[PDB]
Amino acid sequence: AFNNNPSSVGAYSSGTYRNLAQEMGKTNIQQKVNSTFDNMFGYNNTQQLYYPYTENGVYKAHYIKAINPDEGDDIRTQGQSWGMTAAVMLNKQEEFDNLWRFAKAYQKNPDNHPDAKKQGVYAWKLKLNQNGFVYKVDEGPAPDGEEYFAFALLNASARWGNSGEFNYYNDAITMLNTIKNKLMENQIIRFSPYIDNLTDPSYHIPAFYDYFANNVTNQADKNYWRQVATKSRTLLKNHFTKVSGSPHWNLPTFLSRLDGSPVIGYIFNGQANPGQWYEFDAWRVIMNVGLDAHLMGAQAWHKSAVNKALGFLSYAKTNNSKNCYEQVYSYGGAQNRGCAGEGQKAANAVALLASTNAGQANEFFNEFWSLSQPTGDYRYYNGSLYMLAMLHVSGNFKFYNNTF
Ligand SMILES: O[C@@H]1[C@@H](O)[C@H](O[C@@H]2CO[C@@H](O[C@@H]3CO[C@H](O)[C@H](O)[C@H]3O)[C@H](O)[C@H]2O)OC[C@H]1O
Repeated sequence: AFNNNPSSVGAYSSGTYRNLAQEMGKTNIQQKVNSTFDNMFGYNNTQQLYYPYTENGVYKAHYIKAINPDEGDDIRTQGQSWGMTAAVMLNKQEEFDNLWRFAKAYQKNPDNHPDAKKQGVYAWKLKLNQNGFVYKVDEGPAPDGEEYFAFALLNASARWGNSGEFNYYNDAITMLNTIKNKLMENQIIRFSPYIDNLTDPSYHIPAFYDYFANNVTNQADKNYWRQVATKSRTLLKNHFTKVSGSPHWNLPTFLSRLDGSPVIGYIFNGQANPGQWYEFDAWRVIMNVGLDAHLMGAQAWHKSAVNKALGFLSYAKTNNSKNCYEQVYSYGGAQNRGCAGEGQKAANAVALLASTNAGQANEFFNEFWSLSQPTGDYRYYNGSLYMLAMLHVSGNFKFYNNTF
């Protein structure tokens, strides 16, 4: 049965990881997790997201392909870093290494880049040109990419050691210093090096920062990352307070001020969507809350964030002509951007790790568990989140500490 009283002691501390699928009475859980990875990282061109990159017939590395029928396929640090995270959780070293080789070679901006704000950060968008060779479309970072790179690399070091192709640990510490120096403002993760007083709630994963703190060696950096963790919880707490009730109706948003205030409308040239939209980025917020509750312990704010968000979506479904909750809401209003897909349902399943409502849990978990693995033109985002969710709900998303 669903544990509707999640511990205030996290799995990171106790070493006790929940198996949510097991709680929900599912069978063949590990088989399903394994097949999910095999399909995503298999040459089937169906669920597949993991693709080899070759140059003049010579194998180089692998990437997660951000398939895009609307603007053309591209390659993203977000998907790359998620791919590495999935690989390390399942002990898939070759897949990890092939993805990390790619990121280091092709996504990393040179340390002597003329723009100091871009030095050593990871170019968020690559494409293959008309001749099949990789190039940077946009050299600017998407800082949740770097966050997951650091997380994945620290775990790779812990699991596999540092004497092979990669010194994962050294790569991880380099990544952390890059986040600290290039991608932070007042110890809150930036949306952009070029904009101040701006964060993206979906980038906040407080448990990662606690993990970072326990895996650096020097006192100053240990304290630095623990402070980042506390400030992130505060940011998320503040954001959820501000979105509670009218006018945001309990869903977190795309963009936020450093005090947790949703960004209203457009604020910069190039902005994809209004700041106050619960859209594609925002899907991940309660997933992250569930992650943090599971790993670092469930507090009152975790439960309130998730219970109220899932509560809204359940309500929104009853007031939808298609009997679904939708992908995009603004001020509690449906924006007609389609019924929830696999990735959103996956994000919402992980959120259940902070839920205290067995009824909610039953509905949201079964909607996710009944899905087939994403295929087709929109599987990049849905498939990536689906993979992460499968790990989270099977007790496979673990923190592996390094030893000193
Ligand atoms: O990098 C991430 C992007 O990959 C992400 O892109 C959005 C993914 O979802 C698309 O909408 C699909 C439309 O068709 C169906 O309804 C699918 O279920 C949807 O996923 C959007 O068009 C893309 O913009 O955005 C978030 C970003 O972090």
